[PDB]
Amino acid sequence: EIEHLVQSVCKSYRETCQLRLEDLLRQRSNIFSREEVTGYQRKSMWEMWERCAHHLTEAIQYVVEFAKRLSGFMELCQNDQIVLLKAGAMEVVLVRMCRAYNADNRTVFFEGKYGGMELFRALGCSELISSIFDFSHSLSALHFSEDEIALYTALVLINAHRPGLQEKRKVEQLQYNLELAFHHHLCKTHRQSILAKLPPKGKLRSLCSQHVERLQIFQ
Ligand SMILES: CCN1C(=O)C(C)(C)COc2cc(N(CC(F)(F)F)S(=O)(=O)c3ccc(C)c(C)c3)ccc21
Repeated sequence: EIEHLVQSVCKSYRETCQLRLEDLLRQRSNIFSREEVTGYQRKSMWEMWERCAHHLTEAIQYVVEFAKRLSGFMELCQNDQIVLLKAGAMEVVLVRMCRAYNADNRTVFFEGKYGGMELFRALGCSELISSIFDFSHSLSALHFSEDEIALYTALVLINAHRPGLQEKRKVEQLQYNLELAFHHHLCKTHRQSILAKLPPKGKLRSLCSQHVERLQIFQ
């Protein structure tokens, strides 16, 4: 029952989203003032990474629970669980970020309120921030429903092509169930057209590269 697979993906996503959609949208009005901006800009490059590293660690814990509730994930062998979360958790965080992005004025939700890329100057990788803003922007352009994003993020996480799986047959099968769930849910509702506008897979991996490995220094 593929429909059960959908229903679970959707339910867990609802349960693990970490920030509800209605509060992200209600909070689009609370925008950081120039003094709050400055305030973040004057932090040290250490402090700012400590800070965002915490948040990224928290968000990662939610994705872990998303898979923990994913029907057929816990079936998988412990090794494969770890490989898939290691290689995909961060990619899913970044896709989940597009909910908290507002394309009307190019701001993101960060620590209670909304602001632009200027907020993150103290990280010192303005190129990378501009890229994270771009990517969210073109992702928000799909106007995904909650159900779409749930199924999407599940495929981001269940990819049998990840270097280092033991039971590569068992993941292909889950990946393949999800593909059919997703493609069929899209076609049933005439949303098929969004498949063309999905980011190319390299783009995600690119974006989730070295700048975010080795963050134990910040713990
Ligand atoms: C630059 C470091 N970094 C990243 O590089 C990825 C690819 C994980 C995406 O952006 C991030 C977001 C976050 N955060 C939250 C979380 F947990 F949802 F990820 S966060 O600190 O709240 C945050 C939100 C939005 C932006 C644009 C940035 C730079 C940070 C932390 C680190 C990163």
